[PDB]
This record gives sequence, C-alpha cells and structure tokens, in this order.
Amino acid sequence: SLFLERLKRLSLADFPCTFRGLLYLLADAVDAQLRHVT
Amino acid sequence: EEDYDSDAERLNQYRPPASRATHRRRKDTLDGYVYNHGDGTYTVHYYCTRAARHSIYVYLNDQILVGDSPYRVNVTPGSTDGENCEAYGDGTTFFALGGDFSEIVIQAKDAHGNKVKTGGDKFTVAASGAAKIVEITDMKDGTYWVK
Amino acid sequence: STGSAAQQVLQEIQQFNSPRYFTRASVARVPHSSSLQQKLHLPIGLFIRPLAPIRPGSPTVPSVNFGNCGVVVRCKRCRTYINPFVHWEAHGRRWSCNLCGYVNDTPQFYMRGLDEKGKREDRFERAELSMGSVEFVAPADYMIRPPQPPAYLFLIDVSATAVASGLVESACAGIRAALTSGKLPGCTDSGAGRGDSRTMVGIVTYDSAVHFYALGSASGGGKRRPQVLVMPEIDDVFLPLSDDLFVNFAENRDAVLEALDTIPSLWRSNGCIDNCMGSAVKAALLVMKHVGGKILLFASFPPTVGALVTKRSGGLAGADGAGTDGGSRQQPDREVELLKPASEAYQQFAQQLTQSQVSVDLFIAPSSCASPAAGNVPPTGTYAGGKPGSGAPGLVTAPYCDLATILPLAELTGGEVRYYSAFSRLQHSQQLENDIVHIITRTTGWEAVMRIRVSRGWKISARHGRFFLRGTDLFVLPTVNADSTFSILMELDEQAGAGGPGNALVTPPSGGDNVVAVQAALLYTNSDGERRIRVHTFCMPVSQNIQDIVSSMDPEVVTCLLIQQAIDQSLRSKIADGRAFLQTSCSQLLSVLHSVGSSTQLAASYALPSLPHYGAVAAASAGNPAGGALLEAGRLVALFILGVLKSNAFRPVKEVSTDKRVFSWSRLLALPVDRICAYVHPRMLPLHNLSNFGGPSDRVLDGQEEVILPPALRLTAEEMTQDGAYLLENGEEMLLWIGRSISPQWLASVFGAHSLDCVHPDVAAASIGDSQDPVGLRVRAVVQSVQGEHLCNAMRLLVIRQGDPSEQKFFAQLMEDRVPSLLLTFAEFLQKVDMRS
Amino acid sequence: LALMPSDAMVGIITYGAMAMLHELGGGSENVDVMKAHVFRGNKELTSTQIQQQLGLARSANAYVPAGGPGAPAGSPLLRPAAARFIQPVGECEYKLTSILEELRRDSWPVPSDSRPMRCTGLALSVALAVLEAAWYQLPARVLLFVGGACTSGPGQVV
Repeated sequence: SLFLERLKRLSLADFPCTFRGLLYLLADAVDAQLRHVT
Repeated sequence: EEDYDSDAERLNQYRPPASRATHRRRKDTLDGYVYNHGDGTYTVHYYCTRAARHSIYVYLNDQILVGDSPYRVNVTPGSTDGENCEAYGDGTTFFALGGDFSEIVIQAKDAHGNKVKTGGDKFTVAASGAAKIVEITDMKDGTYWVK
Repeated sequence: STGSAAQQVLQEIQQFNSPRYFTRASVARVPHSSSLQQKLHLPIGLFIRPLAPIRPGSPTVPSVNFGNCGVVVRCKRCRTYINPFVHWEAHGRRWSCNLCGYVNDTPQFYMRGLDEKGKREDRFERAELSMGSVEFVAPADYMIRPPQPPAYLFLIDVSATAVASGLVESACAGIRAALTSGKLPGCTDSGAGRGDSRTMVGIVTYDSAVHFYALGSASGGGKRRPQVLVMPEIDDVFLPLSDDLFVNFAENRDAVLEALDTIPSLWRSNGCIDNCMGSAVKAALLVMKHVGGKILLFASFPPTVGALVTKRSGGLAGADGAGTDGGSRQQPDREVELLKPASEAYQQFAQQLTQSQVSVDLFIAPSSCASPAAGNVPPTGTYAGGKPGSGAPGLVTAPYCDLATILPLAELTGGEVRYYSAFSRLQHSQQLENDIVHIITRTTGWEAVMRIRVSRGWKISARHGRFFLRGTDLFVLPTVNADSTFSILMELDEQAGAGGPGNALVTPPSGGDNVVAVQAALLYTNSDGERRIRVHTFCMPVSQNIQDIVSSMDPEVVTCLLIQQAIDQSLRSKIADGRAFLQTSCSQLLSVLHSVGSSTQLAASYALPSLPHYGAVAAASAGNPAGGALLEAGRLVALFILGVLKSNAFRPVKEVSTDKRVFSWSRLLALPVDRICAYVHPRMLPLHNLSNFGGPSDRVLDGQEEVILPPALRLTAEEMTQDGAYLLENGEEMLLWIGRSISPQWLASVFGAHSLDCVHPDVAAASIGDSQDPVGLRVRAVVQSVQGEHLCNAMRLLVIRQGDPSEQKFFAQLMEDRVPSLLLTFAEFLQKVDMRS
Repeated sequence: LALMPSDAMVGIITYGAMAMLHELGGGSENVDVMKAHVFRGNKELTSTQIQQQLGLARSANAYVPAGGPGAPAGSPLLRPAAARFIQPVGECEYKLTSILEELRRDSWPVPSDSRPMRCTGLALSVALAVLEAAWYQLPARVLLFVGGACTSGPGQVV
C-alpha cells in the first residue's frame, strides 16, 4: 500500500527521461498493432 | 511579425520550382554540412550557441521533411573560460567601512555569451593591496560568492 | 512609589479586556500628549483577529441574546456596543459610554440595581459585563436579506500549461477531499441524522473559452450525467441553458464528486495555450448574483485573451529575464511600478464583487515544465550563426505571472493569496491540497462588515488587511475567516482638544478615569445561518511617565507594525527607502530604551536575548528588573527587524524576483503576529540527536502528550555540525539541511536511503517515516508537530543536501549569519544602530 | 441516422433558447461525456464572428503544407479544428446515438402567458457558418426540424 501512494504521486515528467521514452515508444507500437491510446 | 529572414525570403521566393526551398529561414538558422560518403550515409555537422531547445530540421532534396522532424537538442551553456565572466555587487564599487564585508559575486560564462550553471571551477582571486580576501565560495549554480 | 497605582490598573487590563489571541497591542499604556508620543519613537496600534481559534484552557466566546425585545443596547452618538467599561449613574438608570462619553438611558427591560462599588449586581451573571469578547444575537433590523448559505464555486484553469503542471489534477483531488472531509461549514454537526448540508457548490473550468458544468439531477428523479457547456463569448459573458449551474451539495452528492473525477481526464488532451481567466471570474459572478460565496480560483498565468487583459508598458515584464538586449536592468527607480497594479480594471471589478457579497481566493501556480509558448510566435526578418552546447541544465525560474496586477481580486474582498513557484505535482501537491482542505473547512463567516472605533482624542491613520474601505471606517468583508488579521495605527487628535475645558482624554463627570478604548464590532452570518455580532473591547490607561509606557511594550507587535509601515513606504517611494526606514526606526527606539534604562554597564554585551516560544514573552517579567527587561525587549526588536531585512521582503532585486516580493508583501500585510515573527525569525531544530533529547521513559510520541521539541537553536552557522540534520521553518516553507557526514544508520531510519547520494530534494519529503524505524518515525513526528502547531497544515518540505544548488535558500535564512543581501551579523547590526542612536 | 450511408458526414445542433453545437469528434478517451458550444440566441453573430469563436476561421499563415511525416492516420478531407463537429456516421454512431436519448425539452422556465424562447434563426446561422469554413463548395444538406414559430433573435416571426 505504500507503493500505491508513491506511484500515484509521480508524474511522467519526473521519471528519468529514458523510462518515460520507452513507455511512449511502446504505447505507440501497441496502438499501431491493434487498429487515441487504447 | 518578428525575425525570420526578410532578405533571405526575397532570394528564394521563386527558387525555380523543381527544387523550391520549403523552410522559411529563422532568425538564427544554421546550414548543416552534408558531406556525402557515396554509400547512402550522410554526416551532418552543426554549430548553434544560444541556450535553447533547438530544433533540427532535415529535408530531402530541400523539399520534404525527413523522419520525426523536428528533433529537439538541449543546447545550453558550455565550457567556462576567461573574459566573458562578469562581476556584480557592491564590491565593484564602494566597500564597507570598519571591516563589515563586501561581495564581488562573479558569474561564470562560456566562450560565447551564455551563462554557465555548473559549479566546480576555481577562480584565482588576488588580494593585492589592503583588500584581503576572506572566502571564495561556490554557489553551485554558476555564480561564486567572494568576500 | 508611583508604581503601585500602575500595577493595579495593569491588573485591571489582564482580567477584563478581550484576550491576547483575539487582540494584541504594541503598548499596554498610552501617552497623554502629542509631545510625548513624538519622543516615544515606536508605533502604537492593535492587531484584530475577530474569528481567532480558541486555545484549550481558554474560555470560548459566550452568546448573549436580548429576548423578544430585539433591541441591542447601543450608544446613540458613536453607536458603540455595550462593554464592561461603561459607567453607571443614578442607580443604573443611565450609562456613560467609555468611548464618546454620552450619558445614554437604560432600557426598561435592562432595569437592574447597583452594588456598593457603583457596578451592577448581575455583572457576572450577564456575560458581556465581565468578558471583553462577546457574541450578540443580532435582531432582524441588521439583515437586508435572508441569511445566504455557505457557497463555493471553483475556477480551475484547464489550459495546456496547467494540465502539464498537474494543477488540474491536484486541485480536483483537493476539492473532492475537502468536500468529503466531514468538516464542511454548513453541514449540521449537531448530529440529528437528516440530509441538510445547505452548502452550495458550482464548478467552472476555463481555457481560451469558459466552460460551465451542469450538476443538477433530472426532473424525473433519474441520475443525470454531468454536462460540459462550452461558452466561447469571451467579450460579453452570459449563462448557458441550465438552472442547475449552482446546486446544493447534499442533494447532488454523486454528481459533484463524479464531475470532479471527470475533469482531469476530460481536459487531459487540451492543446490550447491562451487563457481568459478575467472572463472566467466574471462568469462566476453572473452565477452567484443571487447568493454569493467564494471563488477558489486556480490560475497559472494572467489572461492573455478575453476581458480584463492588462498590458504593461515600457517592457518592464522582462525584468525577471526574458530578453538579452540591454534595456531594462539599469533603472531601479521604475522597479517600484512593478509592485503595484498597472491598471484600474481590477479594483473596479473587486468593488463589483464586494457589492454582490462575493470574495475571491487566488491559488497562483505558474508552471516550470518548459512551456512551448516561449518560442513559437510567428516571425519575419534577418540573422544567423554559430557554436553550441554542453552543460548547465536549466535552473528554471518562475516565469512572470504578474501577481501584482491580480492581487486586488483577493486583497479587496477578504480572500487569501496562495502562491506556488515552479509548480510540479511532486513538490507542491500536498501543500496545495492541505490549503484547499483548510480554506474550505475552517471557521468562516459571510457577508461581514466590521467597524473599528477609537475613543475621543484618538484617530486611526493606517488600516491594513484584506478588505474594502466604504465611507471612512466601515470595513467590508465579502467573507471573513479565522486567519483574517486587521491592523490599525493610532495617534492623538490635535483638533479635538481646542474646543473648551475638556482637554483630558475622555474624563467622565464622575471624577476622572483615564482609559482609552478601542471597539471591534463585526456583523456577519456564521456557517449555521444566523447573524452574530462579534464585539471586542480593549483598553489602555493614559500614563504620564515614559518609564511605564516603554516598559509595558510588546516587542513582537511593535516589530509587526514597523514591517507593515515599511511596506507602505516602499510602495510609495522606493524599496531602498523603506530599508532605510527600518534601520532608522530601530535606532531611535533603542536610544529611547537606553535613555529610560538607568543601567549604563550593559551596552557592551552584544549577545542574544532569552528566546521564548511565539506567545510566551510576557511571562519572563517576574524575576527580572525592569531595566533588564527593556534591554532584552529592544534587542529582540533589533533581531526581528534585521530578520525582515534579510528576508524576501527587503532583499536586493537581483536575488528575489518581482512576483516573489509581491506575495511576501501580501502575506506580511495580512498575517497574524505569530506568523509574521515566524517569517522574520525562523525556528531551527536539530534532528540528528533525537535519541539524546529524550527522557528515560521515552514518553510515547502521540500529541495526546506533546511530541517533545525542547531545543530551539540559534540562527548562526557555528553550531551547525557536519554530521547533523537541521530543520528550519519560516512560516512558509521547511528546509531540511543534511550534512555530508550524516550517519548512514540515521539515513536508513528516516528516508530508507543507504547514502546521501540516494536522496533527491523532490521525493524525500514523502519518504520520511516510511521505513517505520523508530528514529525516522520521530523525525516525522517533528515535521508534523511543527506543521500542525500553526493554523494551517499546508507548508511544503524541501530537503536540502550539502552541495546541491538549493543549499543557498537554507543558508540565507540563517539570520545571525551574513547573507548575500546584508553582510552583517547581529553583533555588527547592534553596533550600527547604537552609533546611529 | 441509420438510413444515411455509412460513409457520409453528419453534424448535430439542438436549439432551444440558446443554440448548442454538439461535440461528435475527439479521441476515444472522452466518449462518455458530451460537450456543446453555446451561442447566445438573442444577438446577431456574423458568419465571420461564428468561425472565430469556434476556431474554424482560416488562419492567415496556415501553411505547414503536407509536411508531417508521422501524423497517425489523419483524415485529410477535414481540418482538425473542424473534425470536432463533423464526423462520419459510422465513426460517431455511438456518440450521435447517446446525444439523442439525452435530448429533453428546453429546461428554461416558460411563462404560462408566453411562447417558449426559440432561436431558430441563429440555429441556421451557426449551421451555415460552420459549413462555410469547413465544407466550402461540397455537398451539404441542412435538415432543420422545427416545431413551431421562431420567437427570438434573428429571423423571428412573432
């Protein structure tokens, strides 16, 4: 439960660049091979 | 409307139409050098001082944008050198009587204009005369607090 | 000799006047002549907090009704309310007012006799003849319309700037938490199971257009889904097709809470940069023309489109730094214009909000997350060239959000200002949601008017606070709250003493009684929907000896009056002129103290006085000589004045931005005395030896018994130790400095980190007490104890390691040290104000 | 709505005392809540003005011509500002359905000695101004379902 408090209070802007970047590339690729984020 | 090109648009306003120029040249647009390897690969060099999130534009035959253009580069101040470092405060002018203190806070600059914000450099503050330096301290944001 | 009479009348002060936490005075006695007060060289005045929180162990304000008669007994001439200091003649058939001296008649339902001392026999039986703070039940003649319910309507900026900074999702979570906290004013807390939260809730979001959220239920009893009605007419505001834009919260519990959950997701993909907040706050006005209430406005930037757009001439908006061509940083005379509103538009709208009994709260949070509007404006014309890169990531300061222009929306309607520089969800979310839950659920009064009277031969020169000035004395408050403090300055009337042989400071014809009284009357409707009259009566005796009136000073109230006067002087001519006035007024006050003090062998002791907690200063005067008390009093004044010189209120321009100084001045003109002295004198506590400062029983850390906080450290760097952690609070923010050589066992107990490099300033505020070790849980006990000791539980904690760029905000708050603003310690500053004296 | 071909375009406006231009477009992230731009039914708004409130007015410097390599599956017949009101029938079929059973009568109070407030003239004005900016010289039919006399604003009879 202490995990859910810490993760809910963390922007993607605060994540250290590459971690946010690979989430953006993976989300766009999953959106590509299913059919605005699904 | 405020600083693209003026003259540069009046040169390529025609730019005979098979190979018309499609980018409108901004206030400080570069020209990347497009050395050709003869193998399909092209290396591009560029030089752009100002502290801003500059945008690389890549064009094919100067007509169609390429890739995920524009790309963002985090251009920023660089290596601290002499000359351009400046001082501000009361230490450039009248000091205190009775030995209270005075401050000659110096702000580190790179080779061309920008404000370096990485602390750690060493500045030789001479104390020639009756003024004798107490402390040079690193503000750790690009300035230095000398007393 | 001639001191026993003074201490009897001083005893009459401490047992009949309004209490300390409601009213606080600069001096307990007053001078008799204008020649005496010019030689005093210290200001005279009161601080008034009519809805102050009552400390446990202290009596609550009693309620007095007048029955079916419906006549509050009042003076005819000055309209001063009945107070325990009137004089009763002809066996109580007549009463002379202690402010204007007229002999009024006693009503027939007020007929009671007198005792042997001239007072009334039922003086303790009726509460308002013995206590200085009373709450009357006002009759129907004081209401112009039926008592309106507690009302709130939230303005949320939903532009692309605000949704990127997380302001839309931080504000919506706070509003939901405050409405469901159970402390909502207007909910009947007198427990009888019935559906009557009379509170009124509306929701308006804004961007380039203005959006209204329909919230009422369907006419057929079904659960209607919430609607979003765009309104793009940002020049002439109207209301869309609904009568459910402003609904009751109890009857619409599910619709309001659901719509708050939908707002962050619905405007999540908004790509609009510009905002029309000026049209949005006008839009809130048309909703509540018939009820009133409070706007909880969350604005990130000034309005660039729509109505009420202010453009500042001269290019002065670039003083904080947005241009690099040599034209705005060489004129310090024009920087004072940056601190005042640049247009007459916002004072006239604040007048319109006042006449509708509507107050506005401001929550101004400019963004720092790389706003794209700073470089994407359409260009044409001429240059190029050369040489990039490598280092220095940003140091992103707060962009100029022009807080000076938008101040009168709260300063003229009794609303509050809450500013967040460089708003991000990791740092300012907890401080924002605790402000929302505190502003909403505190003790609140509505459609308030206040009026401050003084006795004859006295007048009020300067009035400070958040109000509107109607007439000459009538304070107007759209809302009043528990944190509203209004300060007055008093002097002598030289015109009222040249009209006959009555030139002695309100002397009644009963044989002489030299008492000067101030009356604070507040007509307001409480959260339960009834009209109350908040009466505070405070008195000071006329004294002819300067030894009595100087020794009876309150050094904290004297400092707060000098700070508020320095803000006006800086708003009038120059900040540097107000800085000179603060140092000057320190020197004539200290020369008065050395002249009244007969001891000449203590001027060479440049030490610190015995520092008590805030509100425990008039207790250390029982085993000390009067000379020893007054040296420590004026030395404590010089410490607090030197504090505000080094604070953000009077620092040089290059180190504090413009809109930071605006919010510091707006706080210092409306804060209570205990928070102003906390701002000018931060309190410092050590945290690395928490196991040392504890008893042999280790008395369990609960708040039921106080979480033990003995040591208040001095504010100089020589007691700092490199293996230590040190917490500093200044009434606005906490800074937790951690040394490089801190024990790793202590670090794992508090933040759970294995090294100092494993700590960053952003997340380690929430990481305190998480590892559940007893050492770090006691650190969280210290943090929450200083959090809740003040009125509001909203005060951010920015942890600072030794060697980060954010270290200078800690070391600047060390007031005894030497900072980039003033290169003087407290030892040198006493020396400078002693040779000037 | 089912009789029209699945490829045809469609928009919707419901007008009472004020004109509501509904939101059919947008992403799949905000389907559950309806939106409606509101126009004041009793005042004169030109076709130039109406496009300015809705952002449909043609920008003077609106050439970024076909220079997005990576815009995902964007429909090129409609500009993104105009796609929020006009959508294909088969793409906004759920949202155009859900607007319809939500549609109740005019909620503003009608006095018993007065006709209901009706801006039929402004409803055709904002219908035609949107189709000007987005759909110039393209096949459009404005199906006006009116249930009585116009009483407010432009074009009002009694």
